[PDB]
Amino acid sequence: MLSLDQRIQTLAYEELNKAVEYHQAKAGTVVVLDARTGEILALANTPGGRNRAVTDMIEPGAAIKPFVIAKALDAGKTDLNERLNTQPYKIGPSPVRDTHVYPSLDVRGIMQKSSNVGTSKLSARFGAEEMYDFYHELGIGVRMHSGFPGETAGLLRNWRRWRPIEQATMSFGYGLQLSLLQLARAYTALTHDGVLLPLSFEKQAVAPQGKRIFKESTAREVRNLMVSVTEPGGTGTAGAVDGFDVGAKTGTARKKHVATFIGFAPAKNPRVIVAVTIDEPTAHGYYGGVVAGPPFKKIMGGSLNILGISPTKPLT
Repeated sequence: MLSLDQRIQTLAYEELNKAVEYHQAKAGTVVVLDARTGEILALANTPGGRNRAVTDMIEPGAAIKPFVIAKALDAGKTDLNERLNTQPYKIGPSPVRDTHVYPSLDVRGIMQKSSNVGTSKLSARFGAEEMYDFYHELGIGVRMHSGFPGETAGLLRNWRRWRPIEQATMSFGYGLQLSLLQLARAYTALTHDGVLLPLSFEKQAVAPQGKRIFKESTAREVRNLMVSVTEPGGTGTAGAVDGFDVGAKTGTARKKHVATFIGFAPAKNPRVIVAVTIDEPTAHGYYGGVVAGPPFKKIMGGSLNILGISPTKPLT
């Protein structure tokens, strides 16, 4: 039988539409996954021309940063105590900067404040070929074979053509591309304790055999870091869900802007992944947290409710 949950599908499409209209956007997409099995619970596109979750590739922006941070932790290139100099810099003429100047951040801060500088410095501790293989094993550039026509493979440029500035910008999500379904898939490596799942349109009695990408301890620490994104001081507080700890990342691509919000809950033992992108918002903000956060919040909270997941902390 199909994995789609019609209750979540309806909830996803309605909230997506509210957001796209309210922000006077061109389009929008939602993916909802079972965080433990990878089955696809919901897939919503508006307007309903094509399956943009599968056909349209986007630059993930900051939504890629957790994987770089996870890889740096996993390989022992950093730890939870290091404070990195996160002053903006240039490589040749090209700047690498954050929205604010943070003189130093630890890894939690790099996640919480979404530091392009900190993430690029962690990525630079790896060679281009290593980082290329890592992005490829996350599935970037690898077709999903979903069976929808026009399905995209995404874009992963051959590592031999990378300039050093390009490795840096890929680490915070520019210069590589993937569909929203590919991005949601990558997040199963974080929610399923380091094991990337293949995804499925059929119900899974047990989590299928995946592929380990991170140690379990790495994945668990990274999930805890991502909760700071939705707590005060983080960039994605608009995606907080009452009664739950939500690990998330928010991002803004450039096209004009594409606002993205992706997250999972309960963060400690995830049940659901919700990924929202809003194409070309023109009203009431353009950042991922402001535009895609609110629909994420509604779709996640409703999905947890529909699925009978009780809150882990008192409601406020």
